[PDB]
Amino acid sequence: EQCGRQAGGKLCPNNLCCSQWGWCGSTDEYCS
Ligand SMILES: CC(=O)N[C@@H]1[C@@H](O)[C@H](O[C@@H]2O[C@H](CO)[C@@H](O[C@@H]3O[C@H](CO)[C@@H](O)[C@H](O)[C@H]3NC(C)=O)[C@H](O)[C@H]2NC(C)=O)[C@@H](CO)O[C@H]1O
Repeated sequence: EQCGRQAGGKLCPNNLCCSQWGWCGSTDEYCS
């Protein structure tokens, strides 16, 4: 994926959250 464990620990741009599955968001599905 793009971020988190399923990307090997990358983070997200500007200010957004990173989903439990590993993608960027800033919404609950992507902060939880
Ligand atoms: C309950 C569960 O975990 N079921 C498994 C599936 O989740 C898994 O596929 C993954 O699904 C998620 C959710 O649809 C995918 O995330 C989304 O991926 C798109 C890719 O275009 C991304 O743009 C979205 O932002 C992102 N959403 C979120 C909330 O992060 C994820 O990429 C899938 N990963 C993979 C490697 O397939 C399937 C396998 O396909 O298995 C289920 O057991």
